[PDB]
Amino acid sequence: NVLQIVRDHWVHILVPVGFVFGCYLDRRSDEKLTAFRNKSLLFKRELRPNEEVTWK
Amino acid sequence: PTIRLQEDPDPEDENLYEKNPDSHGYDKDPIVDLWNMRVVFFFGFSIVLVLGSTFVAYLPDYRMQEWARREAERLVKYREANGLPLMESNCFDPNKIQLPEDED
Amino acid sequence: MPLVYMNIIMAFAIALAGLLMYRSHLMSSLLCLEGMMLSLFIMSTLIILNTHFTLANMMPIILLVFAACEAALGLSLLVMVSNTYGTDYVQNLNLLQC
Amino acid sequence: ARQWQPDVEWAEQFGGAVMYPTKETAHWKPPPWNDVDPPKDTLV
Amino acid sequence: MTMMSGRPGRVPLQFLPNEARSLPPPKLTDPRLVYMGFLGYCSGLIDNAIRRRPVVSAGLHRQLLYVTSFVFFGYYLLKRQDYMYALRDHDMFAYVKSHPEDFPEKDKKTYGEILEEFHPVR
Amino acid sequence: LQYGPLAFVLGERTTRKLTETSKVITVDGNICSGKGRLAREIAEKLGLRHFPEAGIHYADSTTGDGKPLDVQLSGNCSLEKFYDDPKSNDGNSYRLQSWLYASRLLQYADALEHLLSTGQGVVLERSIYSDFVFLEAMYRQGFIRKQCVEHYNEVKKVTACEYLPPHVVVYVDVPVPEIQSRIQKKGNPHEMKITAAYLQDIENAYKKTFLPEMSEKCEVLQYSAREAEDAEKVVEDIEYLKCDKGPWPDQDDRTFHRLRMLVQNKLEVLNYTTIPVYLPEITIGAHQSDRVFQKFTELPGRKYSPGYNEDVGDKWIWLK
Amino acid sequence: KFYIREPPHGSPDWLKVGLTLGTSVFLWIYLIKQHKEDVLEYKRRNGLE
Amino acid sequence: MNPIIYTTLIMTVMSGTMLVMISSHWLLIWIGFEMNLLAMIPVLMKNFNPRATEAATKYFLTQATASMMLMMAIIINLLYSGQWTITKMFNPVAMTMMTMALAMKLGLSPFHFWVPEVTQGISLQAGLLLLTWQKLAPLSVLCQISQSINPNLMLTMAMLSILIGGWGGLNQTQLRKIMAYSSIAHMGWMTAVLPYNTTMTILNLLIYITMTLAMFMLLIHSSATTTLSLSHTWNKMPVITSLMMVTLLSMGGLPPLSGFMPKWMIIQEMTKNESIIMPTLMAMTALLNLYFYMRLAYSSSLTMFPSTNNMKMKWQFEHTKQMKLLPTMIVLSTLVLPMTPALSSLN
Amino acid sequence: MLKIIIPTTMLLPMTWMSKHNMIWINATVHSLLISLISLSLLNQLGENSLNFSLTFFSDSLSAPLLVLTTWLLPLMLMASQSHLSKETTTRKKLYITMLILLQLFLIMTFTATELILFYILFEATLVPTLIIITRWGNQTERLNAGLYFLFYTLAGSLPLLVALVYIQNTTGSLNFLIIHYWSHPLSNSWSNIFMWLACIMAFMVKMPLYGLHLWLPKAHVEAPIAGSMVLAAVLLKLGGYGMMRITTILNPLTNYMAYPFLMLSMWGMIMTSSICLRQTDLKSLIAYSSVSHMALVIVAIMIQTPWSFMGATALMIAHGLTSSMLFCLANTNYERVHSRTMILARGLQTLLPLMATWWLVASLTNLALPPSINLIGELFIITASFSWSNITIILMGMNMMITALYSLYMLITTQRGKYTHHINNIKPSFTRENALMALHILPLLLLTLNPKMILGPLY
Ligand SMILES: CCCCCCCCCCCCCCCCC[C@@H](O)O[C@H](CO[C@H](O)CCCCCCCCCCCCCCC)COP(=O)(O)OCC[N+](C)(C)C
Ligand SMILES: CCCCCCCCCCCCCCCCC[C@@H](O)O[C@H](CO[C@H](O)CCCCCCCCCCCCCCC)COP(=O)(O)OCC[N+](C)(C)C
Ligand SMILES: CCCCCCCCCCCCCCCCC[C@@H](O)O[C@H](CO[C@H](O)CCCCCCCCCCCCCCC)COP(=O)(O)OCC[N+](C)(C)C
Ligand SMILES: CCCCCCCC/C=C\CCCCCCCC(=O)O[C@H](COC(=O)CCCCCCC/C=C/CCCCCCCC)COP(=O)(O)OCCN
Ligand SMILES: Nc1ncnc2c1ncn2[C@@H]1O[C@H](COP(=O)(O)OP(=O)(O)O)[C@@H](O)[C@H]1O
Repeated sequence: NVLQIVRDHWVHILVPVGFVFGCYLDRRSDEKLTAFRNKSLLFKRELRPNEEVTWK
Repeated sequence: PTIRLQEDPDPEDENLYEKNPDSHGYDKDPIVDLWNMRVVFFFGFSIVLVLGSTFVAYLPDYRMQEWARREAERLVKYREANGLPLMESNCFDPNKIQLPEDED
Repeated sequence: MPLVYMNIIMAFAIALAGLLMYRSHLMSSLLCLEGMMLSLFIMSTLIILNTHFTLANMMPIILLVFAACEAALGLSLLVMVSNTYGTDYVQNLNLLQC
Repeated sequence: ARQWQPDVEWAEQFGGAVMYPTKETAHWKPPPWNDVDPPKDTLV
Repeated sequence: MTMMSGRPGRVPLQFLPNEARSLPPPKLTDPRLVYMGFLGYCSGLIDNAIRRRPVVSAGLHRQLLYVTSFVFFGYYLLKRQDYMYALRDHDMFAYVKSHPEDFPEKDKKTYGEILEEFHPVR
Repeated sequence: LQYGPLAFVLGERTTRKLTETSKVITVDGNICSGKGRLAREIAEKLGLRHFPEAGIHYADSTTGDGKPLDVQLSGNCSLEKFYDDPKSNDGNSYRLQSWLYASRLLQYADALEHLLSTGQGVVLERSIYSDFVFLEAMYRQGFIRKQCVEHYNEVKKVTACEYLPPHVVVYVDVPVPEIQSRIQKKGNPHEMKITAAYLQDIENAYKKTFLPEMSEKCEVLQYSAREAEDAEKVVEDIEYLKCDKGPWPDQDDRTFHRLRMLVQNKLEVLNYTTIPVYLPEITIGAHQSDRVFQKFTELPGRKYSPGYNEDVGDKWIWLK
Repeated sequence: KFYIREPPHGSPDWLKVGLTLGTSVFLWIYLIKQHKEDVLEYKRRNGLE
Repeated sequence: MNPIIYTTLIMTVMSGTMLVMISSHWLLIWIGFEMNLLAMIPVLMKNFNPRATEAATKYFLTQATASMMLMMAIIINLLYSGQWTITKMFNPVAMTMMTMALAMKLGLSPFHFWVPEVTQGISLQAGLLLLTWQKLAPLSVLCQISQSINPNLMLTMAMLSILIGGWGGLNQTQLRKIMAYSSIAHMGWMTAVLPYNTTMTILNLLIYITMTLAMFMLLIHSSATTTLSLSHTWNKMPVITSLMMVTLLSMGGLPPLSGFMPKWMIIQEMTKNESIIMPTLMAMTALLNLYFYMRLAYSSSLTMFPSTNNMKMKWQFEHTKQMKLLPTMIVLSTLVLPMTPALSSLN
Repeated sequence: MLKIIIPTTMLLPMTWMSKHNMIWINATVHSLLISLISLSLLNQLGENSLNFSLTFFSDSLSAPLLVLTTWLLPLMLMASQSHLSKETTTRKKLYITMLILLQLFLIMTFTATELILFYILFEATLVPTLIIITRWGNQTERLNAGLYFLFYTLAGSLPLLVALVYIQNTTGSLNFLIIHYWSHPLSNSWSNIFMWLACIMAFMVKMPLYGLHLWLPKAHVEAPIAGSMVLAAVLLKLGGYGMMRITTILNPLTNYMAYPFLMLSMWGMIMTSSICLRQTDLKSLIAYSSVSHMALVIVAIMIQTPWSFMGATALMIAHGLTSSMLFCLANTNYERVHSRTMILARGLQTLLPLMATWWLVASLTNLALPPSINLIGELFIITASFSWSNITIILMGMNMMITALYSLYMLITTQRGKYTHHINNIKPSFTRENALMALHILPLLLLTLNPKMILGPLY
């Protein structure tokens, strides 16, 4: 019973998948701009004993 | 032919109310019309307006206005406790400025 | 440069002016084109002989060869023009505008 | 109520040999439908 | 007007010199390759549309060949473009190094000791 | 391998298929003459392919399924109402004449394609060469305007110059009173309204323009009504003709290649039928054009190219 | 349904389809192999691995 | 014409162009030009008629005069330096004569007069060849001698070509003359940047060739040579008119379309040489080409013109001959702006 | 920022693969969801902008404009589906595709970090608008309108391009952050004067400045309803935003290069408000009102003060909403009676009471009734202008009067009096039209509760 309704309603996930993919690509783009992570004179900080990065 | 061309006559615009007395003005098909009305009302009035207005109303203070008020309070307290002026006309310390030596 | 070089260059200039300034007959313009080829042959031959550049003694001959091609080409076109109008007048070539 | 579309009077503006006809160019004729001009009776 | 055609040691029609192999090749998920594949897909869709075929469904093998050809050409195009830009920067750096008197390193002043004219807005 | 320049370079030629029986034959005559029977009998005796006279829906029989389409999507003209009201102010008369000329051009292209591809001869009733007689009658009876005649002449001039006229032109002669008697006899209520002036104009057009002009470049066989039934005699007369007059002997492999590249590709054949001359009789406005084109595209096998319509059972579309 | 030859019939031209798919597959395999060799040569020349 | 003879003539035209573009000797470049012209004349007359004969005669007269001037310039250069190599002309008079001969061969103003007429007199396939392949050889020669060209003369001719192309195209109802005036304007754009950067010249040439091939193929597909004939195409092939409208917008140089990329790259390059007035005038003048492209798009795709009854019959038939490279050509003519940096591969 | 761009791009295959009777529903629902997602860009920092990547960044100036664009798409879809019902499926999908492409170009335009990318998207917005106007406009004048819309823009923008590349040759960059941090004064020279003109006149044409505004009445009148909505609500602001970005390199030249534009804006604001008093076409009146409001925005940007920049931002947002609502209101009556003559259909309050209430609220926001954001922006600009020179109030106050005079005039002409007797086809308002009016008007009123969210970076 779900085959035909899926075949006529699968276009309803295109935009949510686009949103999720855009969020993923924003995170990937963030990964390329970490040259000054925990290195600014204003926010430079000693790491906690367990954390590896201040932000990601 | 006393005529210039073979043309369709301009048709009269049809009233959506004639076949659907409660027609909502969205579509000729009554079911599609009702569902178009329902999705418009739910996703505009229920989702975007109300929830979006609530979300914008409770946005965290990233503009740092309460922070600025607290900082100003601290500065005013310290400065009028010690007799210092509340503000200085010089934004930067003159000791780190190197003016040209001769003005004439 | 000697008077002969300027005489050959003047001959080329005269033939080019004759080609550019048309009269009725297309054959006269073809003759002006052939005259330009002849002047080029003479000038290049004089330069090559004067400088004793041995291997370009063949280039004027090749020049002549392609001259013939042009001539043949032009004559062919003239035939068609005549077959359309009964004359070789350049006035008849006015079906196409700018 | 329908959208306006070009009619014959509108279309004939583009049927001349040139746009913007002048007194000189009004006598210019559009080329034949096929690119073939009628033969001239230039008997030899 | 012709900048790099006469560069010494340049083979006429290689399209991809040996030294270009010293550069990291573009990733297969490069966004430029993805755009090239998108161009191939659009070419396939237009081919369906012109031939009056069902645009999205008609030639799956043909659409696949369009996409594959575009991606295949784009890979080598990107390699050559990256190599040319690397050559440009290599030559620029070498020339700056070999001409110190034309690119002098001057002592830089701080803003507290540079006099900038102030223009009021009123 | 579809025929083209590559097929011509290696192998295929046209002159090697001609077998003295190519003989494009047209069997003309006035309205209600028995030229159709004679044409079919000639085709049967000589072993040639017969082409029934091209009507309004001739093109429909060559495309999709051979079933005729609705008159609104094909033709947009009626012969019945041309007989009813030949002077209607809706332009039906010249629309019918121009559509019929286009159909006859398409049929001539099809017949020439068959002859040039297989070598087998073809038989036709009328042609693009004899269509004009109807036009002339239409003009002399006040049924069409002079502008319609000028447009028809333009289209004929740019179309008929590209083809070879028939080898054999057969004319069936029946006098006008006999034609009227046969028409009354047939029983068609619409054809009974044909006046004697119309038939006489058709007869005059034939005998004063068509046959004299065909005799200059072809061989013409005229036959009376009584001697028209003797198909054996007609075939014997055809078999003893010397085709030494027209351009057909003056054709070689290259002109045949050009002609065969033209006769296929029906769009190129029909190119000049829709030239932008804006006569009210044939001009159709943008709104009606759009509506009728959409209605045509909604037909069961016309949305896509022939092998790509899955609503008429086409399969493996994703792999084509 | 249709009246005449209609060169594309119910069965598609399998030789042409096979050639098209084979060309696509060959190009893809060649591109993958070329990228692998390019990466290996770049790492060897620049001493990464 | 016999198909084998036609193939031989086409390959001879191509061989003349290749001879021009692979030779280091001036005589061989001249021979390549002669061979190209000799094989080119019959291609223009393939469809015999008085108009084709007149077009071929005008073309041959123009190209033969240009060839005479070119050989004269070669001989003068040899006289003032015993050199046959195509590097840099040693005599300024010889350089001026060579520049004028190459401009006459290309059809740059004021030697543009022959380009519309010839293009009107030949078929659409001959026009495609004439407006795409015939530009390669003179432009390659100009690229090889770019350092020697006098900028004032070349820039004057380029600006005149752009202006005259726009103004002449404004007046045209025939599509072949429109394409010819478009070609003249684009040639002016190409030759304007030649003294500064030959890579930009090559990029503009490639982009213009792609768009011109797309337009000529679309015009052959919808066998229209006039505006009114093209106004019928919406009622038979709407997709063709839509693609033509997009390609016309690209030819006008509007962003984000590909046709914007050459001008954008040229103006920018000129600004690296302290040239602002000429790029500003060049763009403001290319507005005219955009105007008459827009007028053609109005008549062809953005509105619907009246049609004819017999068009119904054309609804029943498909196109017999299919163009393999038309889809790739359209896509390249429109959607390649994001790949602009790839132009570095052209130097 | 891709979390906004990619769903907008996904709108295209979604509408091209939807069922014939589902295109409007799907497009409306998903554009509304995209607007909800874009609403998260309103969280701004103060000190500096949100720099997502090298290519895209968001500011307190960009974010309200982005939200307005994403919100305007569903309203345009709602307003378009009535008069496009008879259209074929493919042409309806093409219309929706034009709208989606326009939104995509505008969204990328408002967030581009680099001025050449901004310019390219700024020009790219032209093509969908031109196609919409010249393909789906109703009258024969649309073609001419399209030409006017095109060559006015390009004749302004082509010099800007030249200036831009020239700048990158001397500065070395066109990144807006670098441009702002490394900004240097412009000397008093002819070359600097012409570079200033090349940098300014494109945005001047887009506003449009009085005297360069003739394209706007044509283009807005002849366009279909969605075209008019996007042209007035968002496209005009492309000028203002552009100016607010480019004046950072034009000091101190703007101190005297701005006098002719200020004079043109003030006098032509008076002129266009006065033109509104004698107008027979209802859409033309709305177009000229837009011209007057944009003249006030030009004054605000030219005087270069924090109060003027804040007022210009607020007025841009408020005018976008109000002008879109007014165009939709006029289109309802046009679809009723198929004429744009204002005096043809009268006394409509008797026949359509709720639509009369919508008309009244739109007219109130048009004349800047407190405490609407229209008056917030107008008052901020007027106070800044008074500081610039005290005589400006004379013109500003005059404008205010004339504005009210024509606003209520429109209201009195179409709603009051007696109904026209022979017009008997005025059907009751559809739920779609009432919902469209509400979705215009309610966000405008809610913005009063949180004005800072539209006050811009200078807040
Ligand atoms: C029709 C029937 C009529 C009769 C019935 C009437 C019933 C009563 C109606 C009247 C109600 C009056 C309410 C008055 C407002 C009271 C509440 C108000 O003050 O809330 C504000 C909050 O308002 C919001 O901040 C602003 C709402 C913004 C709405 C945006 C809508 C979403 C966008 C939609 C698209 C827009 C496109 C264009 C955008 C530019 C206050 O914010 P603030 O005092 O600071 O907050 C302090 C405490 N916080 C911080 C914890 C919250
Ligand atoms: C519309 C977009 C442009 C389309 C262009 C047509 C695309 C099809 C072309 C087919 C590609 C094959 C051509 C080259 C293959 C091997 C030959 C190679 O060895 O040639 C080299 C040359 O390499 C080629 O030039 C590379 C061609 C790549 C062109 C792409 C640039 C397009 C600009 C950016 C737009 C994005 C296009 C998207 C692609 C689909 C030799 O260099 P060299 O002999 O020393 O240069 C001679 C000229 N000089 C000396 C005067 C400089
Ligand atoms: C329909 C609306 C369209 C938009 C209108 C845009 C308006 C743009 C107008 C530009 C405003 C000022 C431009 C330049 C500033 C000063 C201009 C000049 O008149 O001032 C004097 C300039 O002196 C002379 O007057 C020279 C200018 C006279 C020659 C120009 C022709 C002006 C005639 C009007 C033409 C119409 C222009 C608009 C065409 C549409 C000042 O003398 P001086 O301080 O020593 O020189 C200053 C310049 N320096 C510093 C570089 C040396
Ligand atoms: C809707 C209609 C809008 C019309 C807009 C037209 C005005 C646009 C402004 C001028 C356009 C071209 C300006 C070029 C870009 C400036 C970049 C620059 O700085 O170059 C100048 C050069 O400036 C110029 O050459 C520009 C001169 C003008 C050339 C074209 C004249 C066109 C008519 C001039 C007046 C019209 C312009 C204003 C019109 C206002 C709008 C109506 C300096 O460069 P250098 O050569 O290196 O000199 C450095 C040492 N001083
Ligand atoms: N070109 C034409 N124009 C107008 N009417 C035509 C044309 N051709 C045929 N007709 C009509 O079609 C009918 C059948 O044609 P006809 O050959 O005379 O009869 P049949 O073939 O059945 O013996 C006749 O009424 C004839 O008038």
